[PDB]
Amino acid sequence: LNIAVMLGHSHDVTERELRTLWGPEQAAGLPLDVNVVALLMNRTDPKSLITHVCDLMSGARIHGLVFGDDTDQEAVAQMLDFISSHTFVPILGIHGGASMIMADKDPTSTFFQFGASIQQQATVMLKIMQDYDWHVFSLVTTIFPGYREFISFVKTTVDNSFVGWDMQNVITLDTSFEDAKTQVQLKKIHSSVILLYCSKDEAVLILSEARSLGLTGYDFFWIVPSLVSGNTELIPKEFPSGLISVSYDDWDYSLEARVRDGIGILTTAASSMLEKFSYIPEAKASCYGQMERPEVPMHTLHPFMVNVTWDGKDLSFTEEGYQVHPRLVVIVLNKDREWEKVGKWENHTLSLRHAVWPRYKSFSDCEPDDNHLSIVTLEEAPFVIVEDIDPLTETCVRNTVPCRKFVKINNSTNEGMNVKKCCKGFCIDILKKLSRTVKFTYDLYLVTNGKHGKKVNNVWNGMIGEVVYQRAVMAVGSLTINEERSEVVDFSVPFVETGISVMVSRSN
Amino acid sequence: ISSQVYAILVSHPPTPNDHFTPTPVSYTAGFYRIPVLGLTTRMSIYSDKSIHLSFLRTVP
Amino acid sequence: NVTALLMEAKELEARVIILSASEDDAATVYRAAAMLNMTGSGYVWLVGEREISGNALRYAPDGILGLQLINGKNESAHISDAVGVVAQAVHELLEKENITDPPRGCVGNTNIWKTGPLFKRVLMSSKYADGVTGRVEFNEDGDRKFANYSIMNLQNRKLVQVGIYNGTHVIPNDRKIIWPGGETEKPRGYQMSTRLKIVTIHQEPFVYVKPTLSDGTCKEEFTVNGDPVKKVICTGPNDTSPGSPRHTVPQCCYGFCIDLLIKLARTMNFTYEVHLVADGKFGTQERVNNSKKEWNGMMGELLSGQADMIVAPLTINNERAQYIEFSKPFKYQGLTILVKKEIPEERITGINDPRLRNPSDKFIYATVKQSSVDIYFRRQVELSTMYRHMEKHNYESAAEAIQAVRDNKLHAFIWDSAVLEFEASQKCDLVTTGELFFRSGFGIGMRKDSPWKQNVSLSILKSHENGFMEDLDKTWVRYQEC
Repeated sequence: LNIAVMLGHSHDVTERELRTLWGPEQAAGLPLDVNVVALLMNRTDPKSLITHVCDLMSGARIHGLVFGDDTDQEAVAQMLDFISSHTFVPILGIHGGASMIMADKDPTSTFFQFGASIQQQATVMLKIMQDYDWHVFSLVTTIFPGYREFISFVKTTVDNSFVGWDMQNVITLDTSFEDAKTQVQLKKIHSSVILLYCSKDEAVLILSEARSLGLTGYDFFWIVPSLVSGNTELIPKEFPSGLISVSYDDWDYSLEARVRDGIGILTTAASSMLEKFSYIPEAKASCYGQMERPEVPMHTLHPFMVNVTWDGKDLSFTEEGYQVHPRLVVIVLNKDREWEKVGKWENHTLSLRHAVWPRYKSFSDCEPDDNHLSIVTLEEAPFVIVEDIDPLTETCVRNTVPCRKFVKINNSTNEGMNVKKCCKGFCIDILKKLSRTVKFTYDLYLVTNGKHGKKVNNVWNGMIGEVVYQRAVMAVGSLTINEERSEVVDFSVPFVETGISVMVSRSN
Repeated sequence: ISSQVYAILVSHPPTPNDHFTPTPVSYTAGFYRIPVLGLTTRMSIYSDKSIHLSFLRTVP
Repeated sequence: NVTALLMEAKELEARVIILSASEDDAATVYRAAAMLNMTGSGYVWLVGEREISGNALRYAPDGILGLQLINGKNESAHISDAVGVVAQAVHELLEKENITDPPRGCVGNTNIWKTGPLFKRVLMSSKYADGVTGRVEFNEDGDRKFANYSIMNLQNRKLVQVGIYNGTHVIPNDRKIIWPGGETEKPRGYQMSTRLKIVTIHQEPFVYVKPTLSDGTCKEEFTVNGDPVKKVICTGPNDTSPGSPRHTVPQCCYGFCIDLLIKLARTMNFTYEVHLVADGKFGTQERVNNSKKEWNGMMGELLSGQADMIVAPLTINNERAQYIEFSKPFKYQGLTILVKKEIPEERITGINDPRLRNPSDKFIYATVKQSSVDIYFRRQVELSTMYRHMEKHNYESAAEAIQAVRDNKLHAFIWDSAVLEFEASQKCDLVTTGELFFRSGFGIGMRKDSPWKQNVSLSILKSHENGFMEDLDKTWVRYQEC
């Protein structure tokens, strides 16, 4: 069971013994011959790659090889499959160029990447869409390989979901940067969220063109696949400050951890194969030698690759050939032209790290956000009625609006988990009607301390305390007009009349 | 590639093996994006410019 | 072994096979179809180009039709044409602004020859009609377009080519193209095979169901004018209670939909394979367990190629109407409420009554968990509290519903107007409060493909015009009063 690992020569180009010293006292049990014959990499060329692999193969009966290339030559991945095509030696790559997915491989070979498929990325995208109540979008695609699968998947998922998407027109730029139909196509976009999918240079060009059309602003949310998210330090000048794109984990999951996990996977697979029956697999005679003919009595370790666990990690490579539980983290551009990190994806949950989306400055030269009002309310009986999101299509009921609120866990603990719930009533209906005719957005929240308002020790608590402190414009709710209140904070004209009433009835 | 070619031609060997030769030459010359031409290989996977990069053939 | 596939294919209407696979698989399927006598009359067959070459050409039955490209296993012509095109493209490109050189040496330099992608882009589109293959113009996907094929038809192990396809321009040739068997016609595709089956559901005077008498026949009954009642013996299940040992024992089948079915059968001269529905539902579609929209009951069985015609109470609903072809409405009934008649109180004006608009603890009403009532309510999102109450107190059918409202377990019952009127006409214990609304004429929906939709539509229109249904109404339902 002798295997080899080719490093990246860039990040940890030192201490080959350090990699060779994995699990010193006990790595995974070391059944028979768990030994590393890892080598060093350099500038990779198909001649050099084939030469090195063929030379190593005619060595110490090599077994499954873990690849860790650092550069991004894209096509390298394909070349790797080719080797596994004509030498029955399983191989898997973890980092770098042999990380982007390739889709349909030859059914007579074994080669498993460790990246993210198109479908998983699209699913996480739609999840991040539904978790913020943005059920409207229009996507524009260039003519780039893979657009058919993307379009077909996004069309199949929308109408098989009960969320109720308002998926608008799709756009396919027949001619690139010609403005014949591209310009009018870009103009006929009345939505706010755009699911652009294209190449990096194409995306930069499209964003540069669309910036001068006003399609960017304080409310214009672009989301792009991981392909657009390329280099971690090459943010162009056409990228607006703040955009969302999922990518494979890079800040976490250090290279050593991945290498150790892969070696453990191979060792466990070999142990399971040996336990099934005692017939060790012999390496190939010589790739450089004469012709080859099929002689394997059965698939040596291909079926012994799925359904494998390792100290909690549940990597379960599918029949297509990629991991079923990728470590995907969605990232967003910061205010200092750097990639931030927000929200992981562990089992199925988004586990988002923002109860309310922060309105990000789209650009240093852009119109100020002058149409968002942070309304506030207080829980009464006939004015506002609070509820909780129902389990079925867990966004909210289609007959009300989400109102974020502050809830303290127990009494002593000040655990401020800002729960997401949706509430209806009377005043909210008028608020919706008004917002329709005055076209302003709102992220409203309930009052935290006290109820209604009172000038207690010259400081007001409740909605009055919020507005008197310039903390929240608008205080929509069952508020009574009073001279002191009018003296402190301005009011508007009334719409519903009321007053003091006496509640005494007849016993019998 | 030692003679800085511009476009390689490819054709089936005298003895048939369905795929055989177009896969290696296609991959290798697709590393450098050097367009190749097919002459007989009428099998359907090749017509997918995502697993073969650059490949133009002359039979449907 | 592919015997299962051929066996499943045998019992089907369409008579056109489009075999297209490897040569050896083609040989195996040829052996199978020879064994199963699939190569008989009315079996025009089409076969892919590879499947009539090599070892496949020794076992195929006489009669197949094959196709093949003309300039196929040739290289001189193809080499000449390719060289012409490449030279044209290079001479066109070389008059540009910034052009690099091809990367010399495949060890070391490992970058992208950008003029390579430019070259591919320009070469993609270059017409050159000066070579012996025909005009050559690559398509957008990167292949060759506008070819021409030759259609050879097998004739007693003598490949005789007829017709030519020069691109959307199939032009035939003078030859009596034999079809497998030796016939000279344009055989046939679709086939009638009038053993189409009816699946129904028991409810109302429309369907009358009881265990069959042990004498083989239910009974020999009559009617008001002493006319014997037509009956059949459906073979539906008898395990309405969950967990029972289901046996699908045949029962009595003597309702009113049977009268309509018999009239249509005498209008159309066919047979049937009647049997009830296991679960029984109007088609209240749901979602599968933790996974796409899922239908259920009678509609779910109908769409799953099981039921052929579905003549039953089939209140027209847009949820069903998305993929179905309704027939002409044979009934006109609305949605009405029913309450037990008191032995001062006011008649409730349906949902228009504000008291029925606002649910109350003393007002416990429920129609059923499975009907078009709930699916209609879901469409109109205006009274979600009443819908939630209905769902949280839902029942499973109308018999237990009327039994419960008899003992005041429930407080109301919304259903078809005719059903409630008939129930209150015989056992006049309740009343017919409320008005009619959501008036849906009962239709007869079919799959998108059916050769009887127009025929059944015209037949039911003729029956309505001549008033044949009115006589059945007089003699079957509207016959009693108290």
